[PDB]
Amino acid sequence: TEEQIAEFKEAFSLFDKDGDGTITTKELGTVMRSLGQNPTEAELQDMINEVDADGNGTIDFPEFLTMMARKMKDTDSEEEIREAFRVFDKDGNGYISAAELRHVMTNLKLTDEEVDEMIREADIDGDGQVNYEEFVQMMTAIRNKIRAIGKMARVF
Amino acid sequence: LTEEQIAEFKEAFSLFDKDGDGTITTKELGTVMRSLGQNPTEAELQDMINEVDADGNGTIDFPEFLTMMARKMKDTDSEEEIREAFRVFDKDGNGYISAAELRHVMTNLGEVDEMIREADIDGDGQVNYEEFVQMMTAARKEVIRNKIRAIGKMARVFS
Ligand SMILES: [Ca+2]
Ligand SMILES: [Ca+2]
Ligand SMILES: [Ca+2]
Ligand SMILES: [Ca+2]
Ligand SMILES: [Ca+2]
Ligand SMILES: [Ca+2]
Ligand SMILES: [Ca+2]
Ligand SMILES: [Ca+2]
Repeated sequence: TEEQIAEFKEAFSLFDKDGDGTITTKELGTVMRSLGQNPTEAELQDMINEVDADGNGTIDFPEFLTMMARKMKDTDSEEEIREAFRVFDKDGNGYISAAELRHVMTNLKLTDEEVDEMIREADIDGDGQVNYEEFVQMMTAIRNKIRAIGKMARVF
Repeated sequence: LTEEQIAEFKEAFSLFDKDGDGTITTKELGTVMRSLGQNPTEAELQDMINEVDADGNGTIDFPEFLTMMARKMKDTDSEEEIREAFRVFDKDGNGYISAAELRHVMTNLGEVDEMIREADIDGDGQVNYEEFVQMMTAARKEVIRNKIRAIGKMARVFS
């Protein structure tokens, strides 16, 4: 609803370099490299195949929109997870320690024994602390506080 | 907004409102902000409240808070789109878009002479970040802004 629609049409036309109303793998490749990516040919087929519901090998306007929705939803979620990670990981060393987890939980009350336990639940590789991979994987199937930390920190 | 959005907004307000009196004070906005590693002065805390303090009671009620979040989100989304679009253009990383950067990129995408000149307020011959910001916030000129916006947006979605 609205002129979201002019935005969508602008977005599509930036990909549809020839104006014919479809985006090919080529077209996609060319915009992607201007964005500072270097996608392989296989990467490009697959972004086409996920949204190619009519099977024709290219992306039209409702397919592109679905591609946008899926990609918007997963950038946003993954950006907020990564902001919440950065919030806990205050020394920037790539791992959430128990003292870091505690400090953050507090400032927003867990005993040391409690926070060791939160870690153990998420600590797939056994090293006593929570890396990015593990944080990601905890955030998946409260949490909800963490999720709002990540959104908020973003927006701030 | 679906119930998931509201619940999240509600979470968020209850991160700030560390007690629960339904109001958000300067003391409380400060605590939470420092928990995300920022260091705002009292004067920045007070401005944040005053910008959305519709009934002038120097504190933030739940709808004021929504209002603060909606503006900061749109302002963050905006700033990040513009920055990314800067980054797509400033290919050599040096903090200025030259005419040739700008031409290379447009020709590449199939969307210069002198879009540069109109943007280059300090007269140094190319487009610094502030000037890119100014031009993107200040039909034909406008079609160009709109094309560039879609570039910042797309950028953001694919990084
Ligand atoms: Ca095309
Ligand atoms: Ca198709
Ligand atoms: Ca750490
Ligand atoms: Ca671990
Ligand atoms: Ca309160
Ligand atoms: Ca108020
Ligand atoms: Ca440059
Ligand atoms: Ca200049």
